[PDB]
Amino acid sequence: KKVNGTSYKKWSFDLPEMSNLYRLSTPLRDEVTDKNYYYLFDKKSFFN
Amino acid sequence: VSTPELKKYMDKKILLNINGSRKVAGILRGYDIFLNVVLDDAMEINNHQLGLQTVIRGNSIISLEALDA
Amino acid sequence: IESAGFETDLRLSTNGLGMCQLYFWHKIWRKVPGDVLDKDAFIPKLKPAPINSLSRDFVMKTRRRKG
Amino acid sequence: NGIPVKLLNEAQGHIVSLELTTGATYRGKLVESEDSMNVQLRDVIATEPQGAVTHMDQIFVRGSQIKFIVVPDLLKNAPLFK
RNA sequence: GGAGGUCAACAUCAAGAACUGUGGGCCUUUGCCUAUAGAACUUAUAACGAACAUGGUUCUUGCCUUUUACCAGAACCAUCCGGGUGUUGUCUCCAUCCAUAUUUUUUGGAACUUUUC
RNA sequence: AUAAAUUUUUAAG
Ligand SMILES: [Mg+2]
Ligand SMILES: [Mg+2]
Repeated sequence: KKVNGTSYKKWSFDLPEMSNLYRLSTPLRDEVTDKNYYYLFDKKSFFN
Repeated sequence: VSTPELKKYMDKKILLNINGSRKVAGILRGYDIFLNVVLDDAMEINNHQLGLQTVIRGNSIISLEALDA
Repeated sequence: IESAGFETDLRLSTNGLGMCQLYFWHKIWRKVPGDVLDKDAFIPKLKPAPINSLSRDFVMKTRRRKG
Repeated sequence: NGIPVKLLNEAQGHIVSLELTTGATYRGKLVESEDSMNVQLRDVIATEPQGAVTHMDQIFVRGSQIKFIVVPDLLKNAPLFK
């Protein structure tokens, strides 16, 4: 269930796992929860 | 279940074509879900009026063709 | 005339939280605090003019654009 | 609910033909129909069982006394049935 | 016959918002119009890669004795580390729809007799 | 009532 096989592509998980992984990764997580935070920092504002 | 939409015909004179090749006339005053008709009276079609107001049973009505537009 | 930059001022200053909309319906109007005809009005020259005369400014400008 | 009823409802607007128990065919724009086939029609001609025809404005008919209703053949196409 | 493989080969992946086949009509195959069937993968804050390098030519600069090596922008092109889907082959592990009768439907107002044709 | 930050080295002649 959890993975394709030994060729090891196309991972699939369940909710509780992703809960724990989501918990452990907090120091590297992006942490910004909304698009509107980027206002003049998106790409098109940099090109412009 | 649903009400017969005769609110267009309210307070207008109607030819109530009724059972047994008979007729009635008169201005429409009311009705119900069984299509009984309450109407202010007129003649039976030469011609002769009976009553001041009249009530026609639902089953008896063949048609109620509007005299007024 | 004061709203030239308003929206972005707001939307940045709050760090993206917030919003603004500017709309014109009631067609209200208002006096500009200056006195339209005065010789002594202060022309700031690259500064926003002082409120004592903004009208002598606006008129002395529009008349220069028109003719 | 009855699919014939649905069909009748759909036919609203269109020129339906309509015979009764008496055998008095009508043909007109179907104004309104109900679950009980309580039809109203506009601009309606009215044939007698013997032969003679009579024009009339806004006929109402009670489905009890209706025999059969002819609807236009465009409704055959769509999209009530499936 | 099923599951797989850090296996292979051959297709296809940047466009009129776009694919292919087929039926019918006109011109004379192309092409236009009309009818019909199926469309995997990739695309709208646009793209196969939720990532990110280098090279060539041509201009503009920057360092500034000259050339490699360079400074940072543009245009046109390429190379390179990777990827998806489809078909086939091969290899490994296993198996031979209401429930009920009193005005709109199904508890009927049906029948008998007579004339014309 | 300001928060604005360029570089940087080797060979040959
Ligand atoms: Mg030399
Ligand atoms: Mg020398």
